[PDB]
This record gives sequence, structure tokens and C-alpha cells, in this order.
Amino acid sequence: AVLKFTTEIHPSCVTRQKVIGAGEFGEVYKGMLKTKEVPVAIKTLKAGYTEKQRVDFLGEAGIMGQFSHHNIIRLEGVISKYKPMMIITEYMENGALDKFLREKDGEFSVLQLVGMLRGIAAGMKYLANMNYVHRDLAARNILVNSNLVCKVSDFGLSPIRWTAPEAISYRKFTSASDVWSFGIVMWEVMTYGERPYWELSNHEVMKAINDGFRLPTPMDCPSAIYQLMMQCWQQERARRPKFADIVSILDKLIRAPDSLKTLADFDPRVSIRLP
Ligand SMILES: Cc1ccc(C(=O)Nc2cccc(C(F)(F)F)c2)cc1Nc1nc(-c2ccncc2)nc(-c2ccncc2)n1
Repeated sequence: AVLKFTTEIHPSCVTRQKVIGAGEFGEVYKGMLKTKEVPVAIKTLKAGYTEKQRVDFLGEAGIMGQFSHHNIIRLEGVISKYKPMMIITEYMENGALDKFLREKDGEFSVLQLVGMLRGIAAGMKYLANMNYVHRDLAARNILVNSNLVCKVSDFGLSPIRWTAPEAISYRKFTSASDVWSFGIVMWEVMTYGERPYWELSNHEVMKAINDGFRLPTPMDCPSAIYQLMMQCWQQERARRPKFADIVSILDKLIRAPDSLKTLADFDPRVSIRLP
């Protein structure tokens, strides 16, 4: 029954063109789907896969079929009746959000940036309510379409810098550790894809966090947005906002946009003195 929320696609409707990545036991491709041709991403499961790999593969397809939300990647269908098996999703021409922002430094308004964050939060609120813990939320796992709409995904490549302390220390992954990651995502967006904690090593990042340090304000960042990402990074898990709280705050800021005009002070690293 695993594939109940999914559509089985016939192999003759799929054409693979270019390898765009690697999967658990198979390649990921960029291709076309016929149902007039629609571009798609395709993750395959090649010959020789184990029984565990097949459970995980069709399990991923099944949970994806169950999600139906504007800010979650949409499953087009699955090939389970023929070999190689395939997971087929929509294709986003703008690609991954972290690379997208880095190649478009300074090109959007703060209202546009905050709107992207509201979308990511609505998707995470939906996942958490469906009792799905993401565990690898980060800008590299989010796709942008040509309306600037962000869709939470998981390309499965796994992230110390994005992970809540209790998840690092004793493997407690929950929707509250995803909220910690979401705070880091807010910082990625407002910095146009800067690397969290810059050149600090993984061990330096954990020691700084445990000693109470937190990421400083991005440049040009609304006070309310920095306040919100700071509360995502509370050491005490039970003190973090839920995603329902985050969605609500972001929606109210956007709908009263003057609220975003008050900016947090930025700590300059360099002093330049001119007359
Ligand atoms: C084929 C595929 C299979 C599964 C997923 C996916 O997000 N699965 C998933 C699994 C669990 C949870 C979720 C959740 F909850 F929605 F986030 C999603 C996405 C994709 N789509 C995908 N994968 C990849 C990909 C790339 C590299 N390695 C693995 C997958 N890339 C791209 C892509 C890249 C650039 N432009 C447009 C689309 N799309």
C-alpha cells in the first residue's frame, strides 16, 4: 500500500537526458515527461539494489506522494513495475536556493527575501504537522521556481553548522531541531547564501554554540527578522518557537510591511575613516 498516494508512470513516458547527481544506488537525471513535454528530475534505483535500499526507495516515494503543499516539492509519479525503478518530481529551472542567492547577490528586496522565508516556514509547518522530521533543512535542500516560490526538498546528500545541539549530542531529531535549522536558513537567505560561521571548523562551531555565542546580524536585516532567528537558536529545545509561531509572525510582518523597515544594528568588522 506504500505507494497509495502516488501515480505509476509508464517507462515510455520518461526520457532521461543528462546526469545531474548521484543517488543511493543509482543516478539522478534531468529529463522530460509526457502526459506537452514537461521537464522533470529523475532518481533511479539500478540493478543490484539491496532489500533495504528498495524499502527506503519506495518509502521515499510513498511519503512524497502523501505531501500536497505549495512549498513542498511535488512528486509527478513513480516507476515501480519496471526496472530500473524511478522517482520523478517536478523540475525547477532556478535550481537550489543556496546557489541561486549566491549568484544573485543584492538583486532582491527585503520584502521578497522575507516572502521566501514565509514559504519555507509554511512548508516546514506542514511537514511537522504531518509528523515528518526533515533532519537536513538548509538552503541547499530548497528549490526556487520562476515565481520565486521556495519548495522544501531533500536531495539526500547527508551538517554540523545547521544542526541543533541535542541532535548533534545525542541524536534527538525533532521538529524543534528543524526549527533550529530554519533559523540558520533565515540567516542564509538574508546574507544571500553566506557560509554559516565562515571559516570556523566544525569543532569551533560547536564550542562557540556551547559557550553561548550566536551568529551576528546580517547586513540590512530587519530587527524583527533577526529577533526571530535568534529565538530559533535557543539552547533549551522547549523554548524555541513552533513552526506555527514562525509562520504567523512572518505573515504579519509581510502584511504590515512597514514593520520590516526597522533594521538591526550591524557590527562592522572593518573600520574605514574618511573626512
Ligand atoms: C528526483 C528527486 C527525488 C527526491 C527528491 C526529494 O526531495 N525527496 C524528498 C525526500 C524526503 C522528504 C522530502 C521533503 F519532505 F519533501 F522534503 C523530499 C527530490 C528530487 N528531485 C531532485 N533531485 C535532485 C538531486 C540532485 C542531486 N542529488 C540528488 C537529487 N536535483 C533536483 C534538481 C536539481 C536542479 N534543478 C532542479 C531539480 N531535483
